[PDB]
Amino acid sequence: MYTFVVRDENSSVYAEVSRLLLATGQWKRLRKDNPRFNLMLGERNRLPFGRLGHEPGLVQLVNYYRGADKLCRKASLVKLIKTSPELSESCTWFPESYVIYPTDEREVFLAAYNRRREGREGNVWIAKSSAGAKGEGILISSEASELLDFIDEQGQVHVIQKYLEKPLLLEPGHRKFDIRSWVLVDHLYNIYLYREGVLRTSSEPYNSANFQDKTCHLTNHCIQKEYSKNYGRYEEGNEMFFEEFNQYLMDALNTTLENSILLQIKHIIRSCLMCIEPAISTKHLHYQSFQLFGFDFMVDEELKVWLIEVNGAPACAQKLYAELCQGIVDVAISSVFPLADQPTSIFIKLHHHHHH
Amino acid sequence: DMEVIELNKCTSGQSFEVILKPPSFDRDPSLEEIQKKLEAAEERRKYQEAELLKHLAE
Amino acid sequence: MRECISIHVGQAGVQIGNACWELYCLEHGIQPDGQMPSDKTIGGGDDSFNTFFSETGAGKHVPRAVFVDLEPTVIDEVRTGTYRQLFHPEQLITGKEDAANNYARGHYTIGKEIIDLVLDRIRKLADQCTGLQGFLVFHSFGGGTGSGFTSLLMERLSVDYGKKSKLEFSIYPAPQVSTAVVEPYNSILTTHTTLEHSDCAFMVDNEAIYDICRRNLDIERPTYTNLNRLISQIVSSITASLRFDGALNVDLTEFQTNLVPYPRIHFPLATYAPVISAEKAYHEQLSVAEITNACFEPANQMVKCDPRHGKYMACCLLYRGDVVPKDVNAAIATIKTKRSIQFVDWCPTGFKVGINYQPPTVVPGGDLAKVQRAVCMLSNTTAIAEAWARLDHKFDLMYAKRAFVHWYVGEGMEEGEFSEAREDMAALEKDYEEVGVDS
Amino acid sequence: MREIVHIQAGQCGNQIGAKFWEVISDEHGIDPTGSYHGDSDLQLERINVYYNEATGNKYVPRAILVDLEPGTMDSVRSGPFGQIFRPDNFVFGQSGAGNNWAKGHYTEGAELVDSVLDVVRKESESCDCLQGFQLTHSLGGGTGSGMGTLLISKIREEYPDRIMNTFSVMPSPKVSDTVVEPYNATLSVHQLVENTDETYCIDNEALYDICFRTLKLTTPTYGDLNHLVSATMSGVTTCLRFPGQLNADLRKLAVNMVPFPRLHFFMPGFAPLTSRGSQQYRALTVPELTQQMFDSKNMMAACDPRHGRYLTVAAIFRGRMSMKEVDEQMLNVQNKNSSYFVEWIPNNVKTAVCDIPPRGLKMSATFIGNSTAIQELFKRISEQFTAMFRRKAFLHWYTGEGMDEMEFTEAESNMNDLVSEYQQYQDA
Ligand SMILES: Nc1nc2c(ncn2[C@@H]2O[C@H](COP(=O)(O)OP(=O)(O)OP(=O)(O)O)[C@@H](O)[C@H]2O)c(=O)[nH]1
Ligand SMILES: Nc1ncnc2c1ncn2[C@@H]1O[C@H](COP(=O)(O)OP(=O)(O)CP(=O)(O)O)[C@@H](O)[C@H]1O
Ligand SMILES: Nc1nc2c(ncn2[C@@H]2O[C@H](COP(=O)(O)OP(=O)(O)O)[C@@H](O)[C@H]2O)c(=O)[nH]1
Ligand SMILES: COc1ccc2c(c1)NC(=O)CN2c1nc(Cl)nc2ncccc12
Ligand SMILES: [Ca+2]
Ligand SMILES: [Ca+2]
Ligand SMILES: [Ca+2]
Ligand SMILES: [Cl-]
Ligand SMILES: [Mg+2]
Ligand SMILES: [Mg+2]
Ligand SMILES: [Mg+2]
Ligand SMILES: [Mg+2]
Repeated sequence: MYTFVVRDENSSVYAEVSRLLLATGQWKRLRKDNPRFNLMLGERNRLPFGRLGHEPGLVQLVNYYRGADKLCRKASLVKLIKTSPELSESCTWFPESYVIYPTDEREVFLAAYNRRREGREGNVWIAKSSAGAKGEGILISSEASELLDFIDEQGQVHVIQKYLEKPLLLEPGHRKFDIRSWVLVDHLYNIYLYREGVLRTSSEPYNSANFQDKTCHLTNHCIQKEYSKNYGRYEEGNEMFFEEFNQYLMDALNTTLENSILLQIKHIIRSCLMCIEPAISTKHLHYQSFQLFGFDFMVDEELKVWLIEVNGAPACAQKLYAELCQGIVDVAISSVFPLADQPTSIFIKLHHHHHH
Repeated sequence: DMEVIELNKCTSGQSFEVILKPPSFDRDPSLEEIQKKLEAAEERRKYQEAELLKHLAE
Repeated sequence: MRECISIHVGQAGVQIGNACWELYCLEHGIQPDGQMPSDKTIGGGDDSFNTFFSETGAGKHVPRAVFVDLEPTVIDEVRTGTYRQLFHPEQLITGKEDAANNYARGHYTIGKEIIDLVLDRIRKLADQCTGLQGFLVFHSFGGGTGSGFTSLLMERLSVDYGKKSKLEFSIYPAPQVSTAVVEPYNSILTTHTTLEHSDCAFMVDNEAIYDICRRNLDIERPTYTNLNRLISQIVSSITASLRFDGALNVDLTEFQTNLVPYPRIHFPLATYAPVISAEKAYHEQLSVAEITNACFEPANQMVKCDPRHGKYMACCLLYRGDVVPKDVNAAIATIKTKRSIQFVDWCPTGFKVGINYQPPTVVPGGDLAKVQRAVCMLSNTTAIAEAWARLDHKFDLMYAKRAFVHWYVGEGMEEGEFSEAREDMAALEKDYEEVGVDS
Repeated sequence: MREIVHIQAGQCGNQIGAKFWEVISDEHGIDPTGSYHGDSDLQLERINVYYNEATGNKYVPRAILVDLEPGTMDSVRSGPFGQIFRPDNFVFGQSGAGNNWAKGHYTEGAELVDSVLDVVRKESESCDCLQGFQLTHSLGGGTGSGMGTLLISKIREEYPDRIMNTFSVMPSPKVSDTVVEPYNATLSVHQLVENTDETYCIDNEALYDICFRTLKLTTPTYGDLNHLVSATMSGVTTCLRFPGQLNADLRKLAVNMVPFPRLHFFMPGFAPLTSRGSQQYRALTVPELTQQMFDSKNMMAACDPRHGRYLTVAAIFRGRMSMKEVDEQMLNVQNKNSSYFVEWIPNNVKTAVCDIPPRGLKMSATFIGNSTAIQELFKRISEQFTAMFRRKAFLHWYTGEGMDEMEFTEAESNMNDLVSEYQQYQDA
């Protein structure tokens, strides 16, 4: 009998992993604060990583990588990409971004803004805090005079980032989307991309000039269900899955999902996680980590993928819970703690070793 | 970029300092107070012991 | 030349002291009787080894050592063992009944009745010193004597020798070899009361040494003898600079200058490599790069913790054997590209390096193989606060129900001392948080 | 901390006490004349804990034998190891106590208690460092119960900084001499709660059930019951008597086992369970020892440990075996049954090992548990007590010796408080 503890009651994913583990009959759940666990499904804040791996006679595993928040806070994601030589200042798949406080980059942000003031070509940006995420605290603007004043009107740290003026638009609709990819990093630092992603679709035709239509410009699920009158028209829940998006790309643009988009996604995922591997790996450590991430991508008119955000505590889409959570158990949990006694994996392994 | 500094050698060994980057930015109580704490604790012991011996006398 | 007095308190302190003096004698070519043939100044001298050994008219080399235990059985093995001749009877001080794993019993009850004797025996050695420099105190956190008596002793040493430096070697409690459930209480009580009296303290977690002995020495169930011989190798690395010629860490004050910029944050992490089994038939000797790289693996640390998730205030590399600066600098350059070595913004990112050409000496018949080069890294990293967080959480669990508290109150200690001591540790954990972490 | 002074009081006290000295004398190589004819040097390195050394290098138990009747002590002189004991340590009256606590504690026993204390003092004065005392007695009679607790009170007055330890045999209607046992036991429990540091609860109910259900003895005698007691007593004193990595004493045992001063009643266990003249041909494996020692069927107190939580546990493995395998098994028990160990005392199970096994066994394990399920023992006695006390039945045997009903009411209350107190830490 293996043992686990549950310290995040609000996690839909790990609620289902808890159910699946109990239902095997070889995993018992203990109380939150019983230290004699094999598996910790941990809290989001102040997870006490320093107490893990000091219980003799127990291999201990946790569902978070200590240090993975360098990837998963917007401000720190930008610092990571700018300062790491693996992902240069010239990194071609991240939008040009600058960190800004009420350390700071305001005068270097304006120095690239003045190339656009002497430019005839595109000055729309976006401003965001790393976790003011209720659908709010997002300003689009053609100039900094509205941004810098708006950033000080809110309390916390913010990032100013290029707004992708010409995104790819699904027809019928002339409408926006982002892509959510679920990536599981195991204890051996295998990077596993889940084969099913999902497009979080806008249901309102795109653009005006007076941007303020958090519905056509912002594709968050909460924003579509409240402000969008057209929520649920083309696909239910404003969620287009891969079979349909592949089919559209074949019919409308004569390419596949794989070629036009997924290669770039796999490249980005792999480059991000291999960058931070030396800082977070648990390879020779006294406890072990796995983690599920949610990578969020934009696609432009040119079929170029851009990385928007990395979520360290993602929710799944409702159809997919069953399959993804069963995959977390097989790959991330039963790999360390094996059960007793034709498989095709739901993940694609990201490895690539080119010689030069 | 590694500057090697204050190299000192001798027959049994050598020592030195290596800098890779410069700095990025810029009540002991008396004998009496100790005695008046050990003695205080001893009084609490004697008190507890006398209380026990009062109880046993009852 | 400035002398250092070593003080070994409780079972842990005494047995580790034995191991260290055994080792020191083998390193300096001093026999069990105390004779040192290679010493040609008979009857005295101001050589570097005389920091740790005094000399008699008959050419006997006598440790500047005091052994203190509240029960006699462990020090009786010193009195009757291989190095019985080495020590003078007045150096070996014993009571009749121990502290029963109770800090309050070691500090208040039994401590009060022997403290004036021990200071008098310490004063006898201090009177033989031309320039007393200070003290090295060896003890457990978990024992009643190790914790209780040591904290009292340290308070007094500050009164009687206020200008002298005091260093600790402290064994941090591990359940896998501990005999007591109240070690978290004891550990926190002694840390609270000792903190202002110690200039620099090297913690050794018995968990780390136990597991090093498992993985690297192929020992199924490590005894204290196994643990202590490994610890003494490390203690020897740390002290080599005081007993040998050199220009790094030549005096107790320098440990503080080099490792402790913030006085309360005075717990450097030791990491040691290589640890290689004597029974291993074919061993490929490890290079400067491989052993220096080994100093950044948690599996080789004296406390299991993760330096990648904290910040450094200082780092010292102490090499023994076949090492030259060129190899060290080439190793360090390679290591800085591959690993996460973040210093605090108000210190230089750098390493003070000390090399002694004599390779490590091993005890004949022991578990450690001879090696051509070894290193001990001393780094003051905020990651060591993980150990404090583990210990404090255990303390919080027990103290929330007042479990075992009556045993301490019954020795004359007040309940408030628990919360006062625990508050100091909350402040200590927060100090480490401030220094080592960003929002 | 070396010398322990042993006291045995009453019929039960002296029968188990005699068997204890028989068993450990054989384990330490000592014969009925007190001459050492052993081979190992471990059998003498801490022989002074229980024995005084006399002229001719004879070993003499630091043992005082007390009773109000001469009968059982004359049987002890006649018994196999009867000549070992110091003759001056036989302290006995003539009246007997008639299974009456009041006679033992207030009338007949007061008359004899001072002469017992003289012998205690004589033994204590000779001690280089006295740890404290161990008493064997029943709680259901009059002498062991009533006088034994009077003695405990007096000894605490004169040696208030020494450890008091008891092996206290609890009465049961399955092995019952008289109906007043629940009265004598309840009156004794009050005393033990105030005046002992650690008490081994040896439940005659459990010893019977083990003899009947497990050892297949249809008609258990006191000898069958005492075979279980003497094996348990040997076991629990192992680390006091033998050198190992844990050289324990009565205080360290107390400090580490007792988190709250009143909750000092332990549940002992033993594995493998044997009957006298056993066919133990198959030595147990370390997993078997470990599984059995924690089994409720191996508990010497008739309580279900799954009805409470372990505050602390001490475990003694005896024989030649893998210390690694012992650690693994001991860790497996805790990790696989973790709800039954209070989380608010971290690492509350400690284990010792001794190379020398008891007689007749290659391997054995002894369990010492401080569990909150011991309240079951105390509730049982309390229910038996109340059934009689609500009608004042049989009280005249006690009022005749000067006792008042109020003293019964206080004893009932204190024992029910003890039960509530265990219950307080079972829920937490
Ligand atoms: N590394 C090491 N640890 C030890 C040794 N002896 C004891 N310990 C540890 O020290 C703690 C117990 O404290 P001790 O030093 O034995 O106790 P003491 O200072 O003698 O105090 P009392 O016996 O309580 O008077 C436990 O965590 C042990 O594992 C030793 O020789 N080496
Ligand atoms: N640089 C950019 N250019 C154009 N549109 C962008 C953009 N960055 C974000 N968006 C839009 O805003 C949305 C995401 O905003 P944000 O990155 O703050 O997510 P969020 O933290 O509010 C919820 P979640 O963490 O689940 O993604 C996307 O759906 C996308 O349509
Ligand atoms: N286990 C055990 N119990 C006994 C023995 N002798 C008596 N008893 C129990 O002890 C109680 C009677 O007390 P006893 O010791 O005979 O009275 P005392 O001589 O006045 O102390 C009853 O509960 C008996 O069941 C014995 O040899 N072994
Ligand atoms: C936390 O549990 C304990 C429980 C018991 C102890 C200790 C910690 N630590 C000791 O010094 C004394 N002691 C023990 N004392 C004796 Cl007498 N026997 C033992 N047998 C087997 C095991 C521990 C034993
Ligand atoms: Ca000389
Ligand atoms: Ca000072
Ligand atoms: Ca009379
Ligand atoms: Cl001074
Ligand atoms: Mg977010
Ligand atoms: Mg997003
Ligand atoms: Mg000790
Ligand atoms: Mg009888």
